[PDB]
Amino acid sequence: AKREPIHDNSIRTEWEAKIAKLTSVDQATKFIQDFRLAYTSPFRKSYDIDVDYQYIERKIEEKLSVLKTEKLPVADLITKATTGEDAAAVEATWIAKIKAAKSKYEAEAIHIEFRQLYKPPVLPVNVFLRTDAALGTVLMEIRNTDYYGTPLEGLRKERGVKVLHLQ
Amino acid sequence: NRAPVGVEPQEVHKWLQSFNWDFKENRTKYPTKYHMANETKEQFKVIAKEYARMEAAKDERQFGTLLDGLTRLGAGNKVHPRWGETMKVISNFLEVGEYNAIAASAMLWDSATAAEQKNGYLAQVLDEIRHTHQCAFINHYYSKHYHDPAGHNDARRTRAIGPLWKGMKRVFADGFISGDAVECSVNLQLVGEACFTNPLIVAVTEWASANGDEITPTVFLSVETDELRHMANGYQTVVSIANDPASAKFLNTDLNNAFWTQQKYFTPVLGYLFEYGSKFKVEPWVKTWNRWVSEDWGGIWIGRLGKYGVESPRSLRDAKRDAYWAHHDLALAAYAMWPLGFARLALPDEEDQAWFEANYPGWADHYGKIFNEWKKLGYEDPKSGFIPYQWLLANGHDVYIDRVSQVPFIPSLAKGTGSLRVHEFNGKKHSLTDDWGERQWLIEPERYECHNVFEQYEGRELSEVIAEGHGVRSDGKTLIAQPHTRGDNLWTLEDIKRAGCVFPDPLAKF
Amino acid sequence: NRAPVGVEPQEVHKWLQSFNWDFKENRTKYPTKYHMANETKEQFKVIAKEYARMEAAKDERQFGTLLDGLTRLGAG
Amino acid sequence: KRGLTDPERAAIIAAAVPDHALDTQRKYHYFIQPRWKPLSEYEQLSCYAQPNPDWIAGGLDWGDWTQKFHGGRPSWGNESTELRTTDWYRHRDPARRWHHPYVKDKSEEARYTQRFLAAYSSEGSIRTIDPYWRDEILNKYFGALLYSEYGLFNAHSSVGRDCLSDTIRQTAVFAALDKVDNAQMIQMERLFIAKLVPGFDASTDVPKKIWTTDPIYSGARATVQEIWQGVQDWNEILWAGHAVYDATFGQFARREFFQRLATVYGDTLTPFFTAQSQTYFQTTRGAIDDLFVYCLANDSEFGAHNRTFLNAWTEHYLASSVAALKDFVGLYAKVEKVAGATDSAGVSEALQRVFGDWKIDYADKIGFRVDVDQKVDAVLAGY
Amino acid sequence: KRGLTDPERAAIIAAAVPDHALDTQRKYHYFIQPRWKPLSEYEQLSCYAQPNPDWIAGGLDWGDWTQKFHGGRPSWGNESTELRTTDWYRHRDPARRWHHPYVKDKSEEARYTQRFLAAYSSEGSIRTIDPYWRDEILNKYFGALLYSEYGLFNAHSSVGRDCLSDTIRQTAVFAALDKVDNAQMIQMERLFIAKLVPGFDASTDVPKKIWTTDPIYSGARATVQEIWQGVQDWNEILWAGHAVYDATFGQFARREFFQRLATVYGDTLTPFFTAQSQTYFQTTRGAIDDLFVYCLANDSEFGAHNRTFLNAWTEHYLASSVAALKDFVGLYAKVEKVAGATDSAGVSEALQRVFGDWKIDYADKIGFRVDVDQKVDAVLAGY
Ligand SMILES: [Fe+3]
Ligand SMILES: [Fe+3]
Repeated sequence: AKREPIHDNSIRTEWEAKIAKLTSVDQATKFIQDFRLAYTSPFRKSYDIDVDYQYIERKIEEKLSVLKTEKLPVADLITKATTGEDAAAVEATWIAKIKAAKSKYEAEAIHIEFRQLYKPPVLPVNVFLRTDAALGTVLMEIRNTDYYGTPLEGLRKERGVKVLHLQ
Repeated sequence: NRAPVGVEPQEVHKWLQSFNWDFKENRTKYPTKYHMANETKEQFKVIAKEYARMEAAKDERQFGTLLDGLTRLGAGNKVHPRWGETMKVISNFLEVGEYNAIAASAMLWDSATAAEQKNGYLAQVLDEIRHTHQCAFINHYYSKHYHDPAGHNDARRTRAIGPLWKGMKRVFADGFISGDAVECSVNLQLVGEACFTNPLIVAVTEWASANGDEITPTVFLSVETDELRHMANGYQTVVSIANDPASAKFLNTDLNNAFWTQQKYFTPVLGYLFEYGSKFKVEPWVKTWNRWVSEDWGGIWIGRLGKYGVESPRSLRDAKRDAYWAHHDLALAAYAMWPLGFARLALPDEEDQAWFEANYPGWADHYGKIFNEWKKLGYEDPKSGFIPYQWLLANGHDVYIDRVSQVPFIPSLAKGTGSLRVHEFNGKKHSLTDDWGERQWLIEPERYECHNVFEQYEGRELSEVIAEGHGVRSDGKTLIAQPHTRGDNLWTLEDIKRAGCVFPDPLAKF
Repeated sequence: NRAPVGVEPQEVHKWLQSFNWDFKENRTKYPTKYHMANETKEQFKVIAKEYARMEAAKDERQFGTLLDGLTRLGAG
Repeated sequence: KRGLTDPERAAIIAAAVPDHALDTQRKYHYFIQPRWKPLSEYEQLSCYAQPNPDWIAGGLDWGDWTQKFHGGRPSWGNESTELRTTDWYRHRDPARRWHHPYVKDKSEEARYTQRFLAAYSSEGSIRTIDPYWRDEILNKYFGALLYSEYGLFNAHSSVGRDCLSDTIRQTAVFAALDKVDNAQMIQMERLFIAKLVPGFDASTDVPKKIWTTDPIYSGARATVQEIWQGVQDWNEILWAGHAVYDATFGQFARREFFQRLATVYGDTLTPFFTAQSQTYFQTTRGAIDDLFVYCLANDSEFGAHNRTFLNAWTEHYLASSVAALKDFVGLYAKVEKVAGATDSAGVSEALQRVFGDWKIDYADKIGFRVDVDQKVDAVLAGY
Repeated sequence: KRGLTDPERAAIIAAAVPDHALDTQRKYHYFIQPRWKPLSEYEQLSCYAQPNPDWIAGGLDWGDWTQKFHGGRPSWGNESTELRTTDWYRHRDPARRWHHPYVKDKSEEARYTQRFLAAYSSEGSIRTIDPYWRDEILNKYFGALLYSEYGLFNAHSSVGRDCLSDTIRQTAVFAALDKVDNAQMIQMERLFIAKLVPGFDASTDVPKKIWTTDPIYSGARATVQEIWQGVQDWNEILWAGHAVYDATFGQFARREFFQRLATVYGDTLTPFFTAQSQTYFQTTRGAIDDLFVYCLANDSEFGAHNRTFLNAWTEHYLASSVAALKDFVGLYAKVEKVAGATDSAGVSEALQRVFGDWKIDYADKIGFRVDVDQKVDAVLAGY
């Protein structure tokens, strides 16, 4: 394949044009959530825009944030997620989910999906960071228990990778 | 009572533990598996005014020597070119480690519950700001007085072009601040500083003076005087969590991962900078590595921690096995991809080759043969249209980037111990190069999604990548990087373009 | 008026000539054939604090070079 | 053998050095946009040390970080604060402090302080201090104020880790060290007095008990606890901490109460210590002002967006600070009445100064409407 | 070509240098008798720089001077003072000040002072100073005190020329510079206030008129004129100037009046300036004490002889200083009465402190009998 320049290219430009069309908080929230579910994390649906997704994500974030300050009452900025949920409720729901996880594989998908769905500007920053921290703590405890117990061959199977080459 | 009295710093320090107070929310904001004990004490009784007094006195001596004495002696241009070029890399790469150590020490300050422990970390936060400005100062001084300011004057932007920078960011930037605070602390203080930075700062001054550089010894000898406090901070991190049952379960795993992390980049990169970036040699890297890592750190430093349940890292054996050829393996990659750097390189001359072969029996038959072939093919000559990276591709000697450590690996030419593993996961291919990092990626794929230079530059011609990244001198066309340290026959963008080198996707073959 | 202001040495120096005062015995104690004029001005507007500041800065560079650099070089 | 002085190596080295410069650009990091006329050494040494990628406004690097937290939190990211800007590197401390000038200045203060104390004790000037002011107000209540400074210092731990650029990080850390320095100077004053006055207890037991249980500091302690541990947005912490809480409650306590009254009760010692805390406050203010007003509130693209959050935070923390001042003025009931100073008229004018200065220095700059007389009455209700 | 770095000269030089040291005594001026445990750098750099012959006690040289004044006055001679000693080099400044530490310390003070002023003006703290104290007492009378400091500075001109040893000369010159620094700091304070308060006149016209014509400073001006121009014995000048006049009148004016009262009238500025003058006074005192008490009054051979003159001078200058304080207390009639401070009881205690400290610090050391209560009454007659 052939990559365009790093910082200014047609992919980034095309997306900035789509983002400019966003006129409401609920439309921009759906947009950012779909974007994050489709293009971010190891469980993303597509690696097509792998080299540009982070910059594009930043641009959607800027749009949503501005739409929030222009259209939402100040109180909402502090206590609600842009989905309309109460921020404290989102926090409690996700800590409960991870606490019910029975393996590191279930725990990891819960932490990753929380970030894809609620990363600021969807959820207020203070609530997001303390929730993200609580989730991380649980994920590490599960993952770091008997870290070297499973041989590589087993870990590869559990992860589900397609081994293309072993030297 | 009119006797003249004052108040000594230790008098005030005695009351510091009492400055913190209890409240429900008084707990660290960062995710961690551990709990630092609230009665932890610090080793150095330093207060804010005394810290400033101590440091300012050292600065006056340092800056006096540089701005007055050495400048009068014209010392800035009495450095061997090979070393003056190496300093563009060493000073700026170390700069990021000092800079990120500021943020790391702040995180640990947040993590501690005891006022004294927080205070020990705070002193390090300030020291790391001091070192960031000292590394900057070395390059700033070189920019004013050395014959080649390019690269010494813009590395904060030109370092982004090349692959070597990506690895440095893992060990001395991301590794210091991204993870459980205790994991970061082990990367930073227990391994990073106690094992590598402390002896490294000193070693650099030796190599520097041997090569005519008196600037670096002036600054680094000063940086060294602060380092003890930092190693003490690492020690206290362990003591503070020793009675937490979590440390019995997790500490040795975090320590082993951090040790592997740090050694993976420094084992090959430091030996490469020292042996290939200097004219006058002080001692072979294999001997230095064994003294620093196996003897001093592994034996004395880690040994003292045994009482707290710290064990010598499980991967030490593997690292040791790799500490003989890894920097030579790395040198192939670094010389082959010289246009992506920001320093001028020199192929080993007849004298260097004799020294390599005498210290690493078998070097001449493997690496020397390849370097000599590159020289013959026109490595140093702008009119040759020859870039060794192309030679590697044509001859089937593919270069891969470890998804975890970002360190380059050439399986077909390597004498070190890595081994290639290529996996496809969720539609994306990943190359791993060792068992320790493969485990990290398999268990924590979301922590390791770093784009590599082939993914970013795929299908692009080399000169376009260099121009876009500002990898040129003030004339706008002569490259900062060069394959020789002479004053004439410097390569330009047009000379690079002539080679027609286009970046492939190395995993497209699997 | 809360603008940050200080007082420069020349501002204080401007008033120095006015520090001396007239009195019968105000004359030199040393034997001399001459009389130095009382309205003589000086070329450098230096005050005690500024003198110390100027000199201390020079000393730091000098002693840094000697005690640190040259000593490390065995220049002695 | 040192290559500079060894005759043979120096000769070999001289042979290798070209007789001409390979480039003429000798200005270290010449591409940094200068804030002032020419690039300053402060900018050269500080700017772009932070390796930010292009997806964090103003970064020159690219790609994702090499190692992230478990779950995916980036080493540094946009999720760390609500505020937005076109360039996180824009901030400049007006005092241009890189590490060297910072420790140089504080070192001057450290050494002069000890000469001053040795002479002050030889002078015997403690002899004329009002003993009540000394024993009950200074020892206990000034002593308790060290905890507020200490809580503000601690509030910077997460800021030091999370902020998005090098100039900001420097500003934040120096601000932190100055706060803990203030706490240690208060304790140093108390220990010094104990050496002069037999029976004076310099232990922190009482001051700690007052900070944690006395109604006078209840509101201040609640606000400091919130700023320190209740939030993580690093811009909110700096704004709330320095521009709201410390600029109102802190300025009132340090300047309007302990410094001003020390010069009503014959205390020739304390003003030497508050001279430092007040000089540190003003230096910190210049930097905080640059970050929030010039850089953020006036960002060409996000100024209005940022003012929205700055106004929301100000409303919340100003209410907390007014409540804290409301509790604190209960301290006037324990001091000797002095017209124009500790009486209702005196306190009222002290409050107009604090709120009136705050309005000009901060509020008017971000468009926050404030009725100074109402805030004065709100606090006077606690008098 | 520099012989240190030029390969060929360095090689030639290396050949000429012996491979062993020609002596092992590396201590600069190892023969100086140390005052403390080991020789200090202060002693090494200062002692015996003065080339005195054996006919001037303690000198190591010999013979007459090479050129003398017309008539025969020696370059330095025994005729310069009444006091005698077995060794003029014995004096040691307890602070061990050679030039470098002296300017280093003052430089700290110079730079911190300017940071303090920029912040003080930003703070607006001048707003609470009593305007009468500011306009009538501070501006005029504090302003006039600069002339006393300036006259004491000038008194050192002949001392600088005539004194008999290097350590003494250093002590005397540093003492002088500190006196003129005090005068300039008073003027700096007045100029600073003029920038803050419109209409405040910082010109020295009024202060000069007060120093020369106001009865309040008549006795002080007479004494300073006498010490400066009425005598030439250099030991008499130092003793009278620092140990009698400045230790009584000066300490009273600076510490008991302007500094103490500034902290009764809400003046948060002046104490920053007197903190310096008072630190300089105590440092100077340590040196003056060493010269007169340890060296001269306790000389094993001439102690009694010297105490005879020291007692005679003290009687004379103390009478002048009491008269000066008598005139000066007339200033209390122009300030607001404040019990314990400006009232008869307040002034009386301020006087017991000054005379009581003086008795312990100086009088008792040279055997001068003094009745403190009588001196307090002598001055109170002017109240
Ligand atoms: Fe460091
Ligand atoms: Fe360090």
